[PDB]
Amino acid sequence: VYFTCPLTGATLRKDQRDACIKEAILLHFSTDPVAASIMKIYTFNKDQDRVKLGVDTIAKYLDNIHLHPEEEKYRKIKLQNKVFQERINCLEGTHEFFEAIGFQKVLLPAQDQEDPEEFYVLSETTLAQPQSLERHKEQLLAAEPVRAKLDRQRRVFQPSPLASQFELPGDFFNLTAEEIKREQRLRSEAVERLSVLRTKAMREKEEQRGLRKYNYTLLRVRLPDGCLLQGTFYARERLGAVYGFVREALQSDWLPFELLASGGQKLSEDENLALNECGLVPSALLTFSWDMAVLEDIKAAGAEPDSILKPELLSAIEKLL
Amino acid sequence: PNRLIVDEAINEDNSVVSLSQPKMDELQLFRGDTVLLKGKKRREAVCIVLSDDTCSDEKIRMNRVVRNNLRVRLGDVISIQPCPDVKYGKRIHVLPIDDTVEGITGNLFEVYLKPYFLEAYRPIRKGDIFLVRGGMRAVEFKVVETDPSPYCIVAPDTVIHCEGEPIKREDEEESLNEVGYDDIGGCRKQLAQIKEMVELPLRHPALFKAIGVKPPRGILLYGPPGTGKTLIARAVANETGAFFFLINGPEIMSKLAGESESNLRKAFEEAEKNAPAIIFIDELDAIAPKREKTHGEVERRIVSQLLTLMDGLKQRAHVIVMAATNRPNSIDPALRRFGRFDREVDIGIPDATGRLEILQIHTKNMKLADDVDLEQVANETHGHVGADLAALCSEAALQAIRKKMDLIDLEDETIDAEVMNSLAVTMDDFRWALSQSNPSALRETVVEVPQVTWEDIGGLEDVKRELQELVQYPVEHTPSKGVLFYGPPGCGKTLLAKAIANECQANFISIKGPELLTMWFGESEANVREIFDKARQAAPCVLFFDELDSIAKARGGNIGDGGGAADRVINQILTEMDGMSTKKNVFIIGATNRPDIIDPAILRPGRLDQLIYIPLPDEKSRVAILKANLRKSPVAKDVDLEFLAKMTNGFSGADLTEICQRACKLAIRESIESEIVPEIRRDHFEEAMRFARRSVSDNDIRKYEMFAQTLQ
Ligand SMILES: Nc1ncnc2c1ncn2[C@@H]1O[C@H](COP(=O)(O)OP(=O)(O)O)[C@@H](O)[C@H]1O
Ligand SMILES: Nc1ncnc2c1ncn2[C@@H]1O[C@H](COP(=O)(O)OP(=O)(O)O)[C@@H](O)[C@H]1O
Repeated sequence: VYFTCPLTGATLRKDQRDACIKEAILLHFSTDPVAASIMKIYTFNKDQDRVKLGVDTIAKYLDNIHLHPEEEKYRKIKLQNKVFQERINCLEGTHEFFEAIGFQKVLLPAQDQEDPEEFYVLSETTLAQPQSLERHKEQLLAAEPVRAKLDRQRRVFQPSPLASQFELPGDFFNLTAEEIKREQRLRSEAVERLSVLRTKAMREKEEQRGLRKYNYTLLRVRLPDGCLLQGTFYARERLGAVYGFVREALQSDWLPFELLASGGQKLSEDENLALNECGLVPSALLTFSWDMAVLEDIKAAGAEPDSILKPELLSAIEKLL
Repeated sequence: PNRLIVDEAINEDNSVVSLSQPKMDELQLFRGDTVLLKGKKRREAVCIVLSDDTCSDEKIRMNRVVRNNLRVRLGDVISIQPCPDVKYGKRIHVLPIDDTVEGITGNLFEVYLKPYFLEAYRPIRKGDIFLVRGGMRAVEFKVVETDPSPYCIVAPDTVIHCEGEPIKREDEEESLNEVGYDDIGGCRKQLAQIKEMVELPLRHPALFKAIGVKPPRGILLYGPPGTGKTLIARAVANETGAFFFLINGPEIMSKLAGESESNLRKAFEEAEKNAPAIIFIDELDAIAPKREKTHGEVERRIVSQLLTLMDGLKQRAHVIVMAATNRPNSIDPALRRFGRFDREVDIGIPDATGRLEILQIHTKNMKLADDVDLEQVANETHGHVGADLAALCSEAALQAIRKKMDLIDLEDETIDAEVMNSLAVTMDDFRWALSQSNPSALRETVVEVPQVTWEDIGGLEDVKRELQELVQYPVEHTPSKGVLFYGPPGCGKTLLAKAIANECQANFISIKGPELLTMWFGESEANVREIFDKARQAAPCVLFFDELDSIAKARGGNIGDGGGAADRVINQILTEMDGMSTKKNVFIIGATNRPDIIDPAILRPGRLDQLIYIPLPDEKSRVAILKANLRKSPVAKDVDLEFLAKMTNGFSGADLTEICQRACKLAIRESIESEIVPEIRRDHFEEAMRFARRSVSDNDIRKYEMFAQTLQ
C-alpha cells in the first residue's frame, strides 16, 4: 500500500509514514516554529483525546493573561500544576509550542516551598500585543494530526482467456501416505477437542488466534463492457468513498448505478458503513450495473452501452495473466 | 500446488465455495471472483469463491451440488484455476430433470429458475446440474445450451429459456435428494466419531490392503428410536460411495429355517463382491436376541450365523458392518466381544440447538411465513427426536395445505407450480401440529448443556473463580475431579453446578433425590453404573448428584434405622467413582443440606476432595440476587432493591426470589384486572415483603458453621 506525504510530496509505504512526516515537522521549525510545534502536538501523539484536552488547557492559560494582561499572577504557567501535568506535560511537542509563542521556561521560588518550581513566563514583547497569542491559540485549536494520504492507485485491467488455460498432471488425483496421515490425525484431534472439558477462557485463547491479520483492502469491480476496475481503500473506509471512486472512473460520473457485493447484498451509497463491517476486507469483487431507469431509456433509444469507463483510464489498461 | 482437499460446506448456496484466506492470498483472487474447479474425468465447474473463519488452510469447502458436478467426494483433491475472463451470458437453455418433475406442472421458470437466477449473478457452465428448492418440492435442472461457451455469468438481461421434455437422468448422475451429511442435524460429535472410524478404510482402501492391519469390523449405534441411527449409516455410505446393504431383524426372522440364515449370509457375500460396502443390520436385538431369552432353534442358529459372518470380515476386505439397537444390553453379549461390534456410539436425544437444526433440515423445501419461529418451537419440543420433528413439520405442512386446497379446488394428477409457490406454513400451523405431536423419547433422560450462566447467580464471586480453576487447571497445566457443596439451602448449590457446565459448553446430568431413592427402594442400585456410563458418553459433562443424603434421611435422618451412613446406592456410587479417570472430561459435583449424615467415604481422597461452603448471601450479594431475578421483567424506577436487600438480612437467594415472583404475580393480576401497571411498581414489592420469610433459621446456620470448623 502506497501513501503521499502532504509535507514533502514523497511516495511512502504503510510503515514509512510516521518517519517521513515526523522529520518534515521537525525540519519545519526553521520556517515557522509555531506551525511546526502545532503539527508536532497533534501528529506525534497517538492519543488524540489527550491532545484535545492538552490544547484546550493551553488555550485557557493564554485567555487568562488576555483577561488580566496587567497582572503578574497570570503571566506564569506552573509546569507542576495538576491540570498541566495530566493534559499538557504528558504530550510531545507542547513545550516547543510555548517557547515558539513567546513563553520562557524559568525557575521561580514557590509561594510555600524553598525548592524553585518550573514556569512558562510570557515576555513583554508578546504581552504588549495580545493579538499574537490570540492568533496562535486559534492555529493550535483548529489543527489536525498529519497523516499520509492513501493513493487509490486507480487501474483498469483486461482479463485474458489464457489465464484459465491449465491441464492437470495425470497423477494429480493420486494422494500420498503423508496426506492420508495428516487428514486422519486431524479427524482424531477433532474428536478429542469435542471431548475436552474446558472453560470459556481456554476456548477464547485458541479462537482469538484468527483475529489480527488485516487493516487495508483492495476492491475490484466487474463492468458490463468486460473491463475490471481496481483501487485501494482503508479497511475502515466508508462505502460512499467506493461509489465516489467508481463515479470518477466511469465515462459519465452523473449516471446512477448500483454496486452489488460478493455476498448478494447491495451497497447503499448514502449509508455510513465501513468496508470491514460489510465483508469487503481484505479484498472483494463488486458487480456493476446501471440503474434500471436509465437502462430503459438507453435501450429504448437504440443506444448500446458498450463503454463503461472514461477513455482517460482505458488508454492505460493492463492485461491480466 | 494450487490444490486443496474437498471438505463440507458451511454456506449451503450452490454457486459458492469457501477458502481459507491465506490460500486466496496465494492464488491472488478476491472474495467474489469467479474460478474454475478441476475434478475427476476431466470435468470442471465454475463458482464464486468466498472465505470464512472455519475452513482449514489446506481444504476447500463445497456442498453436495458442487461435488456431484465435479464427480468428487469428501476427502478428494481438486485444482483451483481463476477465470476472470468469464463474461455475462446472453441466452441459457435450462431443462428440469424428469426424476424431480413428477406430480408437478405449470410454469417452472416463474417459480424456480427466475427467482433463483434473478440478480444472483451465478456462474453457469454447460452441463451443470443445480437444485432449486421451493413449493415443498426439490427440483433440479440441467443446463443444455449456453450462447457463450463453455461458461458465463447470468445477468438480469440474460435470456432464460426452457422448452422441451424433461431430461432423463444419466446413469452416472446421482439424485440430489439422496441422503447425505447435510441431512443430519444434531449429534454432530457422534457423526464425527463415525467419520474417523469408517471413512478412512473406504476412501483410502490401499492403507489397509497393502498391510496386515485391519480397520474396525463393526460399529453399534444405540439410542432411542428416531434419533438418526439409520440416517448416519446411509449418509456415510452415500457420501463415500460404498455400496449400502440394508438388513433388519424382521426381514430375516419372518423367513423359515434355512431361508433365514441363507439370506443373511448371501447379503454378506454380495457386500464383498460390491466392496467397498457397508452392511447395516437394523433391530440387532431382533435378528440376534440374547440366547438366554429364546427357546427356538432358529434364533440360536441365526446368532451363531451372524457371529461367524462377522468373523469372516478378516477376508471380506473393505466391508464394514454397522448395526442399530435401543441399548447396548439388549443384544447377545457375544456380538460385543473383541472385534465384531466392540465399538459403539451413543446417539442420545437432540438438545435444543440440535432440534432447531433438525427442523431447519425438514423445512429445506418449505415456504415459511414471516411469523414462524423455529427456535421457539425447538425450545418447546422437549423429549422429541428427529423422527418426531419430521412428523411435526409434515403435520404443519398438511394443515397449511388443507387450509388453501379447500379454496383452490384443483382436482388433477399434478399441481401447478404457482399453486405450491403461494402456499406457506405459518406459526398457527406449527402450533396446531405441536398439540397433535407426541414425543417418542419422553421417558428417556434428556442430557444437554444447561442454560444457567454466571450472570444468573448473585454473589459468590470467589466460588465462581474456584470452579473455573478446578476445571481450567487440568487443561492449562492427580487433580481433583469433584467437589461437594454444603451449607444452607436456597443459596445456589445447583446453579453453581449448572453455570460451570454452561460456560464450558458441557453437558449437565442432573440426578435428584427421588432418583437415588428410587434405586434404593427398588433394590436396583446397579443402575448407578448406567449413570456414570452416561457421564462418559456425554463427556465433556458435569455429573451432579443432588441430595446425597436423601437415603440417609429416608432411613431416619434424625432418628435412624439399623444401618449407618452408607447404603446400597451410595456404595455403588463410591465404587463407580473409583473407576473414572481425570482424563474422562467428567467433573462430578455433589450437594447436601445435612453433611452430618452423609457417608464420609464420599470425601475420601480421589473422590469429592474439594469442599465449598455456600453461606447466606451478604448485603451486596442480596442486591445482586434481586437484580438478577428481575433481569427478565420491567421494573419501575421507584423500586429500591437496595432497601429491600438491607431488610432481608436473613433471607436466602431462594427467599429473595419468592419476593420477586410475588411482585411479578401482583403486577400481572393488576394488568389483567385493568384490561378487563405495565411494570412492577414499589407497591408490588412492598406487598410481597409482607409475606416472604427466611427459610433458614439462625440455629441451622450455626449447625453448618460448626461442621465447617470441625473439618477445617
Ligand atoms: N439426528 C437427526 N437429524 C436429522 N434428521 C433426523 C435425525 N434423527 C432422525 N431424523 C429423521 O427421522 C427419520 C429417521 O427415520 P429412519 O430412516 O427410520 O431412521 P431411524 O429410525 O434409525 O432414526 C428421517 O426422516 C430423518 O430425517
Ligand atoms: N445465589 C443466588 N443468586 C440468584 N438466585 C438464587 C441464588 N440462590 C438461590 N437462588 C434462587 O433460588 C432458586 C433455587 O435455587 P437452587 O440452586 O435450585 O437451590 P438448591 O440448590 O438449594 O435446590 C433459583 O430459582 C434462584 O432463583
